[PDB]
Amino acid sequence: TINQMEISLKEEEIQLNEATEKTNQLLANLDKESKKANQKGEEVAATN
Amino acid sequence: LEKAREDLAQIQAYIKNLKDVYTKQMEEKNELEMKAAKTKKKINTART
Repeated sequence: TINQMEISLKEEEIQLNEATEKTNQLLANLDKESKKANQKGEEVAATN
Repeated sequence: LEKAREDLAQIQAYIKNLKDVYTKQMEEKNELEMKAAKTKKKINTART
């Protein structure tokens, strides 16, 4: 029973750690596209 | 001047959306990290 509880817990932990890395990579890409967009607006607000 | 203000207003909307998506991505990241920590403790406790 405990040997099954061990294996299941670790597999989940690994699956979560893989999901985190993917979400962190996406977030970084979204943070870059934002700073690019933000700057274009600071330029556009200045042309006004 | 009118067209610039519209595009300035546009980017401010996009700017804020991308920040809000960033904050959501970080909160998701934290929740997954907390789950990943609990699963590892279950992992270790089972091996012992």
